[PDB]
Amino acid sequence: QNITEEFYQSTCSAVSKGYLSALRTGWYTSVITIELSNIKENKCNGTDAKVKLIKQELDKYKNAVTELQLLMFLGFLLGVGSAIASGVAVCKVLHLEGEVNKIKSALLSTNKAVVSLSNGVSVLTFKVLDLKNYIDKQLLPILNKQSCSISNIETVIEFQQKNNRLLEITREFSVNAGVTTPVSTYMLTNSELLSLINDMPITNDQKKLMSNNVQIVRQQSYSIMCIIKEEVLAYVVQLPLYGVIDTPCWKLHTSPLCTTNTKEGSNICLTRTDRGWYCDNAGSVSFFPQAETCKVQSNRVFCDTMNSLTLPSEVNLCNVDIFNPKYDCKIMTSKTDVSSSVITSLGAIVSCYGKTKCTASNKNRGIIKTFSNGCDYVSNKGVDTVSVGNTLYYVNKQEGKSLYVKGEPIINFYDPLVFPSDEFDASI
Amino acid sequence: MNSLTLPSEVNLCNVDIFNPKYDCKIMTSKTDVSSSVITSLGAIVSCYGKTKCTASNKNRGIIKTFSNGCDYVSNKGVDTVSVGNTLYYVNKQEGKSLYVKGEPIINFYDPLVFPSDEFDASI
Amino acid sequence: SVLTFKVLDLKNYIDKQLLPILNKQSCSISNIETVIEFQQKNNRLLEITREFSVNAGVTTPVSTYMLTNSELLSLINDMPITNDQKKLMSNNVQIVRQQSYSIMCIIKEEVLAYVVQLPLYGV
Amino acid sequence: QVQLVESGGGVVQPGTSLTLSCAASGFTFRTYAFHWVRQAPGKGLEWLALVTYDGTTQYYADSVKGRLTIYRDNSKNTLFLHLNSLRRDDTAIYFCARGGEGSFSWLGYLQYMDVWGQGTTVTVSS
Amino acid sequence: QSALTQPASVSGSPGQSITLSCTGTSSDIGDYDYVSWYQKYPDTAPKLVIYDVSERPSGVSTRFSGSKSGNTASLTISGLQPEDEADYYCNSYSSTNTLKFGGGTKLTVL
Amino acid sequence: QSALTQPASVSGSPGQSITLSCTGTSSDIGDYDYVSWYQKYPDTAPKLVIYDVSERPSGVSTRFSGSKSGNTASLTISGLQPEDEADYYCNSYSSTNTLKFGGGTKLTVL
Repeated sequence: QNITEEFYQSTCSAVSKGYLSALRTGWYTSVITIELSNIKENKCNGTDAKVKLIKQELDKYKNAVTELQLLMFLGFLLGVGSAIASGVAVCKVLHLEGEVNKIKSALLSTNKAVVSLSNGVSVLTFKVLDLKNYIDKQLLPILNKQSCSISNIETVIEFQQKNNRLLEITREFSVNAGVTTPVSTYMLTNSELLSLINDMPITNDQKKLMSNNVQIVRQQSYSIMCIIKEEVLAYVVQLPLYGVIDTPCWKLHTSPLCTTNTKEGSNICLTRTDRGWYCDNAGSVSFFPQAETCKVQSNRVFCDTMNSLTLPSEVNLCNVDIFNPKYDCKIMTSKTDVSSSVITSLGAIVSCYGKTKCTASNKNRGIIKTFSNGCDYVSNKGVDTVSVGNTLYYVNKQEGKSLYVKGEPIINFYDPLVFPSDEFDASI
Repeated sequence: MNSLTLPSEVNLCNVDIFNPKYDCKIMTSKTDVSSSVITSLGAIVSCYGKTKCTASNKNRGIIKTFSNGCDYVSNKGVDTVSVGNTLYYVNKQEGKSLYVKGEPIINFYDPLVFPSDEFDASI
Repeated sequence: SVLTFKVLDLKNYIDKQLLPILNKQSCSISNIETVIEFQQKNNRLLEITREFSVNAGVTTPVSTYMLTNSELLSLINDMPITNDQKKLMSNNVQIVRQQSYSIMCIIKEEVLAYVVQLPLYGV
Repeated sequence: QVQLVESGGGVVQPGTSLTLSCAASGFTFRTYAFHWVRQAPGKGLEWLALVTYDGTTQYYADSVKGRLTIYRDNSKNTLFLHLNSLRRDDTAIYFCARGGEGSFSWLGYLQYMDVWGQGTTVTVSS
Repeated sequence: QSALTQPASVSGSPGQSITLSCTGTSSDIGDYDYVSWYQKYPDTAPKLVIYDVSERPSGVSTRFSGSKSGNTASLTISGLQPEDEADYYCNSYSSTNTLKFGGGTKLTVL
Repeated sequence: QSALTQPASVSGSPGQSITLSCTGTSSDIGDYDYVSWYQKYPDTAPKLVIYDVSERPSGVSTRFSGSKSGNTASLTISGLQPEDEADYYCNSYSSTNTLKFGGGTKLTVL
């Protein structure tokens, strides 16, 4: 859209102003039901050829069902919390006597339903598969005949298509040990997810956002095994809610900033330690330092608020003017001077120091820019690759407008050698 | 394979923080940011400064408000906890928890003598 | 003298049920079942190779293609351990599946075999 | 001591949907399954309906499907019948039946007759 | 109403044998091996005497014998008794998810 | 003992042709393209003369010609020699994982 950033030379940092928050600040459970019947002994005589196939399929199905039965830089500042908390609570609710029977009875003929539980929670129940009807109307009458004589090769083949799911679901639940992330398409098909989205009690904007980005809401969801009593496989999906929608917010990148002293090892320098995302939620700001948790998709970010900071709203003031008596503006100081570079949304920041070649080149005319000293900026639509020392970075090539403001080397304000070389967590 | 062979005299430090028998490693700083953790049977909340704190449940709603200092809520009193603008779901599996009364150890020390420049230190 | 187990029997099937049919003059298999059950006796192998082409030799956790649940239960009751360890590590097959490693071994003489590293439980 | 006790019946005008009730005691009810048969004077037995554990799955007869509903309430250990649009040919005695051994829904496992009941007589007249 | 054909009545002297039968089709009685023979005295509830062609319940005398052949189920007795004057019904599973009863036969002694 | 039938004996003049054969069932010498023709002089071990229906090994004459038709395997020779008085056998693969020989024919020259 209008992705723009303003590189401030005061402290080497890129602020990619202009995005949309779409934060995730809510959990919504949903119960997905696979119905299945309990077969007795096979009661089929004669090996034949197709009878062997049916026997293998039924044996593997029973093995799957019995296996599933036998189943039942600011990172330190973040708090911790349980992610599977709503799913386990709903499962513990389902363990109560006379509860899954409500799920089965109420969901008799429709596919989707809304029911009540012991504690009064209204969750969405959805039948995903209908193995009961197929196994009690199309296979057992054929197999239970005396002198089993399967005359239809289709019998087995379509059976495969109606067994695969109940097989491979179990497969995943045997590998991930109960909970799976992300929810695979076997656990929830795309059309199934789309149908389930438009039944949640949420506003129209939330439905539009979460229906148009099914891949991301698939990546951020959880799954958990529940009771299997009364021959009804039930598992809880944890499709995330989306409280705040369409509030402008930004991403901040930092880089080292050191003096070019001739004497090696005597160039003290500080770097801002705030890399990550800042999103304007309510009258405060929500801060995500973990850049790996935040997901990006076409100007819209999707980030879990469970790992965040409730930072005060007066944080853009520190971003604009570093030296203000209104925010401590956390930093970290060291005497290590090693060439490095970062790749922001619309350009490349270079912080190479000392005897180390620095270059920026493109595939058209080759070498275009050479960096002398200090951290510098190259816009994305001027260059294609950047290189520091002996390593090569590919700058992002997505359209946008970038403006490179002029600043001053703030570390020259400080005395040549009074700084400590000890802190990973300090402030101005 | 990724463990520490810590000496058996570790429960004493756990019970009484100030004992001449163990280091009782700590890390101190001057950063004050609201945060909370979820234990096995409850929620610990350390919200500080001008930041709203709440503990609520799906039946009666808001039940407890934390004033200042770190506090604890048992799992079978609340269903969700919220600090600042973020919401945590407390564990909801049965158990018995007892909340002993202590004292704010930080008030024993001098108001400002601490270093705030370490990640690996002991008492 | 750790162990050894034969997980599949492609020898018998491919030397008694498929090659006699295919090696005939102008081979024209009329049995549609022939191919189909062949799929069931090939899938496993294919899938195994698939995993070994993605994780570059070592895989965590051991997928159920590598060892089916009943197979793991049968292999559990053979290793020389006490009854309590057998009961504990047999009743939590998903966890002991999550903590095991699978590695490539030799392939000579068409006896392609791999080493599973099911963890012990001392204390 | 396995025995079934019946309730309801009598003379019913054409139409006039009548709810019929069975009962049971002395044995586990939520495990076994039940079904319902009827017999008319001068004729034989005629399959009427079948219910497995709970209201999970219900099987109906070809000549009766649509006109009849059968369900069960395990809290009161009772079995209920609702038939509407009663015709002139429903004059008969209704019998409860107990069948099945385990938690199965396939009707093939559900044809056993371990016990029977006493039946209720229902007749229509004008 | 579809049903299963059975003889109207059969008569035999005490201490003799009968060959009662009921005929169906390829998808009922003649298959699925679920042939059942039920007793009925007047004014009394019916009882299960034979199930799954030849299998027998508890408390039944060994005089009965059930079998199936082609599309016909057959019941045979030995040593007829005066209390055998009753009604016989054959019940078996039909392919279209139903349990089909017979037409009823009357057994009398002379 | 199952085997492959062959003529008891054949006699030929020098420089002539014979068309001897051995017959079997479908899961036998018939088809499968595994016809083998094998030599035997008395007191000496057999030598390979024909394998794979019509193919011939190294260091052997091209005078022999083997073929198959329907359920029969046939051997023809041109330019008979006095040293051809010997025993002839046909070897073929039976579908039940076995390799069956023939009954043995005696070739003599006059």
